[PDB]
Amino acid sequence: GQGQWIAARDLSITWVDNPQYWTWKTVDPNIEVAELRRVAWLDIYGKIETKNLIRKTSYAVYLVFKLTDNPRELERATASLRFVNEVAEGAGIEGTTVFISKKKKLPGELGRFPHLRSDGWLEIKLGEFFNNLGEDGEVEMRLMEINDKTWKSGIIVKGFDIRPN
Amino acid sequence: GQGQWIAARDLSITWVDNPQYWTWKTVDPNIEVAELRRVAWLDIYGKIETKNLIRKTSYAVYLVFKLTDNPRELERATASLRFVNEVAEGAGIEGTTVFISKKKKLPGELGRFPHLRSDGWLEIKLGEFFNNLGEDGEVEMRLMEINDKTWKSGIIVKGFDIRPN
Ligand SMILES: [Zn+2]
Ligand SMILES: [Zn+2]
Ligand SMILES: [Zn+2]
Ligand SMILES: [Zn+2]
Ligand SMILES: [Zn+2]
Repeated sequence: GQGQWIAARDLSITWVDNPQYWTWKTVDPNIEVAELRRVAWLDIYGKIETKNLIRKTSYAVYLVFKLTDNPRELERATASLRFVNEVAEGAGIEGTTVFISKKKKLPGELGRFPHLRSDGWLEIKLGEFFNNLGEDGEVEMRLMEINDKTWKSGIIVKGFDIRPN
Repeated sequence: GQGQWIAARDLSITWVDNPQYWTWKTVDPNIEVAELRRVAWLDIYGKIETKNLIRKTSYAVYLVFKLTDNPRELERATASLRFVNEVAEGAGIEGTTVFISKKKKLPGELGRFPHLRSDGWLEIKLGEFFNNLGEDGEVEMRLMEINDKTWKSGIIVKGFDIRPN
């Protein structure tokens, strides 16, 4: 209907079923979240059908998460959002740089930073799209940091929030 | 439902005022357009302020163009659209691959292709953005092909069309 919610268990998260790299946990009120213990290939992916959404509406897609006390190597990451059918053959993941663990210290600092939601969780905008009549297919999005030389740690993934602007 | 038009003369097109590379011509109905003869650094750039647009409205930006008989090195190109204030320090253009001169052969082919307008010109969608309160600053968009080893040729630029979705 008016947007969509993707629980963490319905996102495609690389290595998420390996307790060495991710730790599944339940937090109040009885919601399952995936905490990142340590991983070098970070990829959190989700996909929706636009046919389900209210038409003639602009939608924003946010990754809802929290940070532990000691996050690592998550100052920046790559956010991507694109219509599946609009991806040209051979093109890679063509995303944008966003900030995750870095704090916006200057009022004039440029970039997309996370926002503290009313419910105490953080959210980072992955992208934006207009749903015309729900006939343009699937929309996919992800946040990733795949630097093989760094160990990412300290992000608690709750899910993707697709909301009307 | 009121949009904005940026004629080619008002766009920032590198090398466009050197006759060796671009040719300005008047065409029916008495409009000025820029025809690319040859260039290795193709960049068609425009920028608008959201404070002048209608609030609470989603906008799409389209490059309106035509092709000569023999376009060269323009099968694919890079489209970009982003809020100026959301560019992380040190990040590149961070665009997406679109098709310009390659025609869609089979219906199952993925990617963003141009299509014909009522005025006989082609247009390719460069991106979308939501104007909330007109306080998020400017939005910049461009189509570029900056492979130094290839001469791009055969595109005729009319301008950027900014239309509410
Ligand atoms: Zn699907
Ligand atoms: Zn680092
Ligand atoms: Zn894809
Ligand atoms: Zn808020
Ligand atoms: Zn169109």
